[PDB]
Amino acid sequence: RDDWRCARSMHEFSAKDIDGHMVNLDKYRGFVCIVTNVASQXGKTEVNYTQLVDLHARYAECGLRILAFPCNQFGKQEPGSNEEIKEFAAGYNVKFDMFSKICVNGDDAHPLWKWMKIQPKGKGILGNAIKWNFTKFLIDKNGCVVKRYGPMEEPLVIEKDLPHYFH
Ligand SMILES: [Cl-]
Ligand SMILES: [Cl-]
Repeated sequence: RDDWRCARSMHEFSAKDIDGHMVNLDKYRGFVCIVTNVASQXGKTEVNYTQLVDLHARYAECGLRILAFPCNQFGKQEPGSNEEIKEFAAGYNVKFDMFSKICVNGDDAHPLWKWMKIQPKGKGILGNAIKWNFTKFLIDKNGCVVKRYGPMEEPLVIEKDLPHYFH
């Protein structure tokens, strides 16, 4: 239903993918997901893309999925078009799911991001707003937020928190 104020799961939202196609996020029902805001011109771009690609390579077979949302709200570090961003991600051998560029803060924020930020495990250390590029949310198979990791936490720190069976 796309209403951040009433939704109980990620699975109630839709989002436009980087190719311009609407995706119902209920396709992720049953899968553990990392949802993250990305940028191409951030100091931590390289380590985030490389480690997200590595996590996906090793855990896709267990059901790990990664949803990457480009966002230009942090130092204008995602200025390119969706087609440019798709090409950029392809240079990292990204095989996870790239979305069209969004806002993550303010009234124009994508509803999924409004929702994630208010979940009990979606709070940041110093409040809910997304602070910079490459915040990550871990989402369980039921579409609930389990943990949040900030811009300074490289993606491999999430590895520890994946289900034991993955390992
Ligand atoms: Cl996948
Ligand atoms: Cl914070």
